[PDB]
Amino acid sequence: VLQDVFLDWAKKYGPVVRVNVFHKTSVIVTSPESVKKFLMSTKYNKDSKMYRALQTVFGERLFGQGLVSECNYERWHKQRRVIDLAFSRSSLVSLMETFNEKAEQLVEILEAKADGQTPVSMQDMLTYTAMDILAKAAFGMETSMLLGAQKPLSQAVKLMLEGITASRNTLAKFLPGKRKQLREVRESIRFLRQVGRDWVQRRREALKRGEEVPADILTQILKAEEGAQDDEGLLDNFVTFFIAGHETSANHLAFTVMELSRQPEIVARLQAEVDEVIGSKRYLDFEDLGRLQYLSQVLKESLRLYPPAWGTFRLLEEETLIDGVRVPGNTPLLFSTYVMGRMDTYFEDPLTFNPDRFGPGAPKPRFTYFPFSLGHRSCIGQQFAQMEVKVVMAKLLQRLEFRLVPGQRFGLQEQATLKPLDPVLCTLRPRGW
Ligand code: HEM
Ligand SMILES: CC(C)CCC[C@@H](C)[C@H]1CC[C@H]2[C@@H]3CC=C4C[C@@H](OS(=O)(=O)O)CC[C@]4(C)[C@H]3CC[C@]12C
Repeated sequence: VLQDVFLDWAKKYGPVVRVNVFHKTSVIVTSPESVKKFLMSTKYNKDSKMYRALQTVFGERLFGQGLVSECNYERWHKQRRVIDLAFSRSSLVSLMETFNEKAEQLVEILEAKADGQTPVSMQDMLTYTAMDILAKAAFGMETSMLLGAQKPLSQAVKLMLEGITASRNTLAKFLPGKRKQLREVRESIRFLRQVGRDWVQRRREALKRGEEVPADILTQILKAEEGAQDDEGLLDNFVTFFIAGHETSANHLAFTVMELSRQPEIVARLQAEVDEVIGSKRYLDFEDLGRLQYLSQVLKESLRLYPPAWGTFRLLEEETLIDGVRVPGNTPLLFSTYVMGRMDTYFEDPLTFNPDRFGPGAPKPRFTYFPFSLGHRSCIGQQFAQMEVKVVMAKLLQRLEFRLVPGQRFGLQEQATLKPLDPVLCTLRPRGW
């Protein structure tokens, strides 16, 4: 686990460490003051030379110049301003029905298997859940993965994210069947962009027949592409949203369930809170979410130890002194919430999963914790995701208990994002016996 090697190095060699595992020499920077300086100013922008790995994968255009991978400030800001409209408080409030719907479908599907005996991959079920939410919420589409459909589509995502991590030259070293990987990954990326054309087409047709579709992310990514010569920019945003809008939430759900399977005390307390704030309501209202304070803590603590988005890069344009170390200009700086969250200098007993760290009255972590990143390039979807995941967790806590199958490991793996090494295979029982 490469991130653990970074952690080791940050601990042993200081807040600024030169690394060589990527195609360009980079430096990992782990003091909270440098985080503040570089992430909190629009003077510092993403390094396009690192972001090319998302832009294009094995030669095949993927994220392109969409909202995540465009690094130029002006070009980024023009699109960010348009797309922000799909994330207003009212927009998000109007997604509650979709969150509630898909979370309820997941729960019923799990309860149907809850005989303490049938193994279910919670990683897969949570990815199906997150994908059906995103497709419906952002694009008006029903993927129905919870109901067994669109398997090829989640496959294609897995292949291409594997591809991104595999592209690392120091890792993309010397094995034989790198040829098959290339074709499968290229083919997956083309598949996904074609899905995109189909879905955009659907929307365009609806509009031509005079339907009034409520404005969603799709509306705004179309709006951001008005004067375009072709649809490539549009499809870059489709891919951006499709992936960024479900993969990280699915990873974060899967980590949280995996970790809770060994935290019976925390679980009991989550269950009490659920019963208390939502009782036996079937659906959550938006006001309910704010009261799931303890669940909120658990989710936060889950992101400290297990941040799916584990790093971000900024271009250091000119030679500069950083925590005492001279860093050459034109150097990619890596900031890692994964690393900092596991340093005992920033967190006491860092490997202990302790939700009280985010308890009320506790001081907020100060530039040592950023699972949605910070500053102008922080996650546009943070509130959407925090809503989404509390809805899913609250529903599960209300109705089900999980036992991890013996032999399942607690480890992580990097496939672009971090996610559980194992599929979080569980057996399930209805809550209470
Ligand atoms: C728990 C889930 C999520 C986590 C941990 C997460 C994390 C973050 C982080 C750390 C970045 C990267 C910034 C970089 O390259 O350094 C990112 C940006 C972004 N995320 Fe999220 N994200 C999540 C959910 C979502 C959701 C639900 C959506 C969309 C509905 C979304 C959309 C995006 C987009 C479009 C960007 C690029 C924003 C910009 O640069 O203006 N994310 N996110
Ligand atoms: C887009 C959404 C899902 C958020 C993604 C957030 C993380 C997971 C992204 C942001 C920055 C991304 C990388 C950029 C650049 C690289 C270099 C590349 O190796 S290299 O040989 O091409 O230098 C390996 C993948 C890696 C580390 C990335 C993994 C994935 C990465 C950390």
